Amino acid sequence: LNSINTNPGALLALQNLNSTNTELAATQGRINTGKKVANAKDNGAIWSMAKMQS
Amino acid sequence: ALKADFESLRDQLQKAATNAKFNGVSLADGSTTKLSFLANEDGSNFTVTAQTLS
Repeated sequence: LNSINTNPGALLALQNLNSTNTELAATQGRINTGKKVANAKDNGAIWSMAKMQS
Repeated sequence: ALKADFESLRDQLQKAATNAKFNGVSLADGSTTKLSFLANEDGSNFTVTAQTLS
Protein backbone atom coordinates (compact mmCIF):
# COMPACT_ATOMS: atom_id res chain seq x y z
CA LEU A 1 0.00 0.00 0.00
CA ASN A 2 2.23 2.80 1.34
CA SER A 3 5.33 1.30 -0.28
CA ILE A 4 8.08 3.70 -1.34
CA ASN A 5 9.24 1.57 -4.30
CA THR A 6 6.14 2.16 -6.44
CA ASN A 7 2.98 4.24 -6.76
CA PRO A 8 0.32 3.08 -9.26
CA GLY A 9 -1.49 6.42 -9.22
CA ALA A 10 1.41 8.24 -10.85
CA LEU A 11 1.43 5.62 -13.62
CA LEU A 12 -2.29 6.11 -14.22
CA ALA A 13 -1.82 9.89 -14.24
CA LEU A 14 0.95 9.50 -16.82
CA GLN A 15 -1.39 7.39 -18.94
CA ASN A 16 -4.18 9.97 -18.75
CA LEU A 17 -1.82 12.82 -19.61
CA ASN A 18 -0.43 10.82 -22.53
CA SER A 19 -3.95 10.20 -23.83
CA THR A 20 -4.93 13.86 -23.68
CA ASN A 21 -1.59 14.81 -25.27
CA THR A 22 -2.28 12.38 -28.11
CA GLU A 23 -5.74 13.77 -28.80
CA LEU A 24 -4.32 17.30 -28.51
CA ALA A 25 -1.72 16.51 -31.17
CA ALA A 26 -4.48 15.08 -33.36
CA THR A 27 -6.63 18.20 -33.09
CA GLN A 28 -3.50 20.33 -33.64
CA GLY A 29 -2.87 18.56 -36.93
CA ARG A 30 -6.52 18.87 -37.89
CA ILE A 31 -6.30 22.61 -37.18
CA ASN A 32 -3.02 23.27 -38.99
CA THR A 33 -4.24 21.41 -42.09
CA GLY A 34 -7.92 22.42 -41.98
CA LYS A 35 -9.12 19.00 -43.18
CA LYS A 36 -10.57 16.29 -40.97
CA VAL A 37 -9.22 13.90 -43.63
CA ALA A 38 -5.80 15.38 -44.45
CA ASN A 39 -3.88 12.20 -45.33
CA ALA A 40 -4.28 8.47 -45.81
CA LYS A 41 -3.66 7.73 -42.12
CA ASP A 42 -6.70 9.79 -41.09
CA ASN A 43 -9.15 7.59 -43.04
CA GLY A 44 -8.04 5.60 -46.07
CA ALA A 45 -11.38 5.20 -47.83
CA ILE A 46 -12.49 8.83 -47.78
CA TRP A 47 -8.93 9.89 -48.62
CA SER A 48 -8.74 7.67 -51.71
CA MET A 49 -12.18 8.81 -52.86
CA ALA A 50 -11.07 12.42 -52.35
CA LYS A 51 -7.86 11.94 -54.34
CA MET A 52 -9.65 10.26 -57.24
CA GLN A 53 -12.46 12.82 -57.38
CA SER A 54 -9.95 15.68 -57.08
CA ALA B 1 -30.66 24.23 -90.25
CA LEU B 2 -33.25 24.08 -87.47
CA LYS B 3 -33.11 20.28 -87.70
CA ALA B 4 -29.32 20.24 -87.35
CA ASP B 5 -29.53 22.58 -84.36
CA PHE B 6 -32.15 20.33 -82.75
CA GLU B 7 -29.80 17.37 -83.21
CA SER B 8 -26.82 19.19 -81.71
CA LEU B 9 -29.08 20.12 -78.81
CA ARG B 10 -30.18 16.54 -78.15
CA ASP B 11 -26.54 15.46 -78.28
CA GLN B 12 -25.48 18.08 -75.74
CA LEU B 13 -28.40 16.98 -73.54
CA GLN B 14 -27.19 13.38 -73.61
CA LYS B 15 -23.64 14.50 -72.83
CA ALA B 16 -24.74 16.60 -69.85
CA ALA B 17 -26.89 13.73 -68.57
CA THR B 18 -24.05 11.19 -68.92
CA ASN B 19 -21.51 13.49 -67.19
CA ALA B 20 -23.29 13.87 -63.81
CA LYS B 21 -21.29 11.35 -61.76
CA PHE B 22 -19.83 11.81 -58.30
CA ASN B 23 -17.54 9.19 -56.74
CA GLY B 24 -18.35 6.95 -59.72
CA VAL B 25 -22.13 7.02 -59.16
CA SER B 26 -24.89 9.34 -60.32
CA LEU B 27 -28.62 9.86 -59.82
CA ALA B 28 -29.21 11.37 -63.29
CA ASP B 29 -27.91 8.95 -65.95
CA GLY B 30 -30.31 6.16 -64.98
CA SER B 31 -27.58 3.58 -64.39
CA THR B 32 -29.21 2.61 -61.07
CA THR B 33 -32.73 2.89 -59.68
CA LYS B 34 -31.64 4.39 -56.35
CA LEU B 35 -28.85 5.03 -53.87
CA SER B 36 -29.07 4.50 -50.11
CA PHE B 37 -27.06 6.27 -47.41
CA LEU B 38 -26.59 5.60 -43.71
CA ALA B 39 -29.19 7.20 -41.45
CA ASN B 40 -28.94 5.19 -38.21
CA GLU B 41 -26.24 3.57 -36.10
CA ASP B 42 -28.13 0.29 -36.56
CA GLY B 43 -27.59 0.55 -40.32
CA SER B 44 -30.94 1.93 -41.50
CA ASN B 45 -30.71 3.57 -44.92
CA PHE B 46 -31.82 6.93 -46.31
CA THR B 47 -33.05 5.99 -49.78
CA VAL B 48 -32.73 8.54 -52.59
CA THR B 49 -34.69 7.51 -55.67
CA ALA B 50 -32.84 8.20 -58.91
CA GLN B 51 -34.44 10.66 -61.33
CA THR B 52 -33.26 9.79 -64.84
CA LEU B 53 -32.40 12.80 -66.99
CA SER B 54 -30.99 10.98 -70.03
